[PDB]
Amino acid sequence: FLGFLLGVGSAIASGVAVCKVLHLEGEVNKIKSALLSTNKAVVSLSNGVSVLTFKVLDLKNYIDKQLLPILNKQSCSISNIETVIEFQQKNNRLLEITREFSVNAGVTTPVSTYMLTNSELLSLINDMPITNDQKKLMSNNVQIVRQQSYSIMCIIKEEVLAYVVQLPLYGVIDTPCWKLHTSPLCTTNTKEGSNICLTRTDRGWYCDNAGSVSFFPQAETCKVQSNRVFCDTMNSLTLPSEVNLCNVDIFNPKYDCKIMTSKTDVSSSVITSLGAIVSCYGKTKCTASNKNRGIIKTFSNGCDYVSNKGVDTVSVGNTLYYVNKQEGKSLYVKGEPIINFYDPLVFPSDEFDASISQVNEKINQSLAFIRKS
Amino acid sequence: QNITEEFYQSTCSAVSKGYLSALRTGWYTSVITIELSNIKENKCNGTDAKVKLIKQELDKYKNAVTELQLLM
Amino acid sequence: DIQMTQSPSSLSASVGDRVTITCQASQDIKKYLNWYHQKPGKVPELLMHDASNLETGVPSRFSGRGSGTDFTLTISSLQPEDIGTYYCQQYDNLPPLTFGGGTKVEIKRTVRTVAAPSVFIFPPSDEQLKSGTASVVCLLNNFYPREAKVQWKVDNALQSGNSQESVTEQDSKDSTYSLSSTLTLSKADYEKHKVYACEVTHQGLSSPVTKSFNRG
Amino acid sequence: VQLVESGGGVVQPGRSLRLSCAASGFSFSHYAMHWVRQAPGKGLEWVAVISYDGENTYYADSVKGRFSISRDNSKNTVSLQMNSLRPEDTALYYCARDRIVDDYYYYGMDVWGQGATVTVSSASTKGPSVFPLAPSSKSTSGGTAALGCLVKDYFPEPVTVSWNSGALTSGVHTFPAVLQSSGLYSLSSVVTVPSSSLGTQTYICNVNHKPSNTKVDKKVEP
Repeated sequence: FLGFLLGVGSAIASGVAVCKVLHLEGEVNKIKSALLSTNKAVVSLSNGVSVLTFKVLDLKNYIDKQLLPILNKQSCSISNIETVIEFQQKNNRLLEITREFSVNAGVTTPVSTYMLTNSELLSLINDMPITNDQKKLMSNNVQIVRQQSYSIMCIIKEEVLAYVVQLPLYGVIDTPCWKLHTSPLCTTNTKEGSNICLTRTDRGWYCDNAGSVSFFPQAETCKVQSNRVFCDTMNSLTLPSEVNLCNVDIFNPKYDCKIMTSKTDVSSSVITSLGAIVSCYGKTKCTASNKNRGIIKTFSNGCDYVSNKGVDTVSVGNTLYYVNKQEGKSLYVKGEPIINFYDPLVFPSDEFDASISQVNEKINQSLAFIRKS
Repeated sequence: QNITEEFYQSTCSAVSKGYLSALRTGWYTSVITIELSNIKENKCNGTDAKVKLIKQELDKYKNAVTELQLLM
Repeated sequence: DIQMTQSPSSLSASVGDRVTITCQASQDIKKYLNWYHQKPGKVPELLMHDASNLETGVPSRFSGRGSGTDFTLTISSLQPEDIGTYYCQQYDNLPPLTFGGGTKVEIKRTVRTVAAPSVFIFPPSDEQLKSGTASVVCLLNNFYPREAKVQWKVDNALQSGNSQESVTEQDSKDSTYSLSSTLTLSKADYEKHKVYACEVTHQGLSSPVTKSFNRG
Repeated sequence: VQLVESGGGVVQPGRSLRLSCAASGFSFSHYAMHWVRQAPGKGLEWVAVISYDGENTYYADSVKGRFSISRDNSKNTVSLQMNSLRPEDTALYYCARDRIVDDYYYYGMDVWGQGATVTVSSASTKGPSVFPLAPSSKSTSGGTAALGCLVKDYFPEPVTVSWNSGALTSGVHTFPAVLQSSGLYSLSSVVTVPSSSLGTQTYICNVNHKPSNTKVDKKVEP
């Protein structure tokens, strides 16, 4: 819910910069001369930055030394038809690259096999100026690399087509991460109104980074392979470590945990990594079921939780939820719901982006106003 | 060990620990090239079927090159 | 805890007969019941689950039916390798996973026209006598009816309460039986007599045949 | 697919004994494991079960408080510690696999081990003494004479008796054991052979008692 606090930045600024440096008079001939010998070479660009350069497809060689010599020599009628298919190969790639650039306005999100093959991508990763740990990580997760990289069509001139493949740089690796799931926490009185609801808004991913915590509010922009969380530092805030205290105690004086207040008595289900949170309010049907034995639990009104062990389905009203069957150990920290600490008549019925201290200050203000009489 | 998860009924929220980080701290650009040919676009007899097919393929290739040129 | 009862405790049927055994539960176990088949001297194998779902590899002659509290297991054509014991087991909520009493299934006996027993007698060995015990063995071999009387006579005096009989099962080839009656005495009691005999009465014998030996 | 069990033997009443069962051929870390016992000649009795993660253990009422089940997925083993044993606990114990994988509700057993025999009787373990039941010298010239072995005073069951290491099988009758007044077991194994074969072919019976590691070869002569 904290996506508006993030700063905005240009994602393809580096690739576009390399392109603008690639338009200089004599830079395409530089790259072509460098790749005249082999299919890959390090080239110092006119801006000073040294980039790796790949020749992934050679059509001038094939066209000018294998197809046109046999075609327009004498008796232009050709004797073998395997040349037609051999030319349909090695040319589909150019057509598909052209079409991908046409439909994606010249810069394509995840980098396809047509843009860059797995052998070429691994060869590019292995020859990068990074530590061996990042090389191993990138080589094992080539799919996440493709998802997190761009390909900007750069220039086409001097018989050469150029595009910049802008790959991620996984500088921070192997630090502990944790996901935070939240759900509305309301009172369970039978009255139609006067039912106050409180929720935590700091949901999303958190990772240790240089003594601080990189927090990602839009958890949708974070991929998970096995237990590794690939995130983008640009879609993130940077917070002190004390924010983690919000889990051991939400009233601690060090960090102020952002919350949200409302009066909407809505039953919901939030599926976590290993289990499910169920906020069952009103006359709604809340059910936990196993695939082979049917319904095994009926939820009482309030905020409850079940583990993914033995539970395969969570039903809330008409919504059906399949729980993640990932293995692990779950823990239930018993405690009294915080919502039982406030007065329903003095509680701020609506505040989108607030915190514990802010709500407490408004409560202090209203109580000081009331006490004067 | 492995992935663990704690559910706090106090604040109605769950935390899932045990994951590892791989953060995009930066970028690495790399120029990738495809060498093209300026084939002389004519002069053969369109009497054969194989030659007509090769000529159509050449039309496809040059139209691709032209489309790429129009991306500026 | 739910109690499970199987009916019948045992049955004897010919090869190819339709065999139906029943299982009953103390409460509603609607379809959480398995059928196992333990061959003689083998491990229990799961025949079927969910009271009707045959397990993969099980011959199609087995058919499970029933629900609620009552279930039946049926063999359309009883086979040689279908003998043994059959167990129904409930798997309801939170196991005390109780089994049933089981059902024994055996093929009927062979006709085997009457054959008289070969009777042998073995005196106690010298090595056994050196340790202070004497064991005389009377052996009846390859006879059929199953009934036979073996009595011990020491110095023409009938013995009682110091002999043990052990009988084999019906042979798969000649459908006959074998019996061994062992008489065990102390060395002093064994040396306190002269002649030892076992008397066999049996249908295939004209007269009760007595086999005897003198010590020495 | 295989479950090999070990730890069986004879244990005096009131003492303890631990059974182990190792698994191979399947992803052991995801199957619930059952212990199921069977008294000699009687039906099957459910003993215990442990879930795939090892945090859910269930015991039968007749063994509650005495037995304890544990598992080790790094070595694919299930252990059943039975202390304060009564004589009614004498039985053959199987470890079995739960049909359904990765659940907290247990359904049934599809893969059964071979079993481990557990005898509680206060009597000790004694290997057998083998005495020769020699052929009579009265045997007719024909003549179909008979000989054998007497395997006496052994505990517990069972003993296995072969003849000529298996070379002689026809006409061999190994009787079921009888419980002597001494509390020990005894059986006989007899063979009928042509009388013209005595004094020409060596007759030796091989008695094997695994509970006492006893291997006896007894030569039978007239």
